[PDB]
Amino acid sequence: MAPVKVFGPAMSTNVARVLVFLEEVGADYEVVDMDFKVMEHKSPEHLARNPFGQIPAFQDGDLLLFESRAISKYVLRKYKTGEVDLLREGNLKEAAMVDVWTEVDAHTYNPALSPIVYQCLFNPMMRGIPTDEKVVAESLEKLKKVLEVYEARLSQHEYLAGDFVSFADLNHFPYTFYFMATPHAALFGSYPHVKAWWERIMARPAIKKISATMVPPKAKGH
Ligand SMILES: N[C@@H](CCC(=O)N[C@@H](CSCc1ccc([N+](=O)[O-])cc1)C(=O)NCC(=O)O)C(=O)O
Ligand code: NA
Ligand code: NA
Ligand code: NA
Repeated sequence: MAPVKVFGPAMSTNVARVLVFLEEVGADYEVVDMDFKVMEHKSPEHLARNPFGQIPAFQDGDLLLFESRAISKYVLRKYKTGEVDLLREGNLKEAAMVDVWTEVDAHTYNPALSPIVYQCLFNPMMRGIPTDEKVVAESLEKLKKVLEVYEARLSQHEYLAGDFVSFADLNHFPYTFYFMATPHAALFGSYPHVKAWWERIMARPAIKKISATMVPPKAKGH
C-alpha cells in the first residue's frame, strides 16, 4: 500500500502542520527533505508536485497534493480512526464550528502572529535580513486584540470549536510554536485561558513528537 510521502523539511511550518495530523491518526509516512540552498523547491521535478514551487507537497500513490490544510484533511479522512475525530464531519453544527475557527486561524490569527515569527526568527536567521521592529510593533497590537477574543472564547470552552479538540486547535500549532521562540513568547501568559489551551495542545503526544523534530534554538526561545 506504501506510506504517504511529504516533501519538505520537517522544520517548515506548513510541513509540520501535515506531520502533526499524520501523527494524530498514527499513519506511516516518509518525510522527503529538500535543499532550499539550491532552491530545490523551484526545480522542474518539484514544480510537478507543487506548481507554485512551495512546500509541502504530498504523494499517496498516484495522487499528488499540495497546500498543507488540503493535505491534512485528506490524511484525516483517509485514516479516519473512530478513536480520533478532528473534523466532526458526521455532525453538521460541530463541523461548522470546527470550520469557523480553522478559518479564523488562516485569516485572522495567523496573519497577526506570523509576521512576528518572520521578523524575529525567519528573516534574520534564515534570510540574513534584520528585524523590522515597526512591523513587529504593528503586528503585536493586532495579535493582542485577537488574543482578547481567544481569551473570551476559551473561557467558555476548553477548545475553540467546543468541548473537544479539533482541526481548528491543532492548525494553530506550527506558527505559534515558533512564536514561543521569539522575544515575545511571554505574551500568552497575560491571557490565562489562552495559555492553558496552548499547554493542552503542547501536551499532546503527536504535538510533542513533531515539535521535537522542528527543534528551535532551544524549545521556548528566550
Ligand atoms: N498555503 C501554503 C503555504 C506554503 C508555504 O508558504 N511554504 C513555504 C515554506 S513555509 C513558510 C516559511 C517561509 C519562509 C521561511 N523562511 O525561513 O524564510 C520559513 C517558513 C515555501 O515553500 N516558500 C517558498 C516560496 O514560496 O518561494 C500551505 O499551507 O501549504
Ligand atoms: Na514563503
Ligand atoms: Na475527523
Ligand atoms: Na480579522
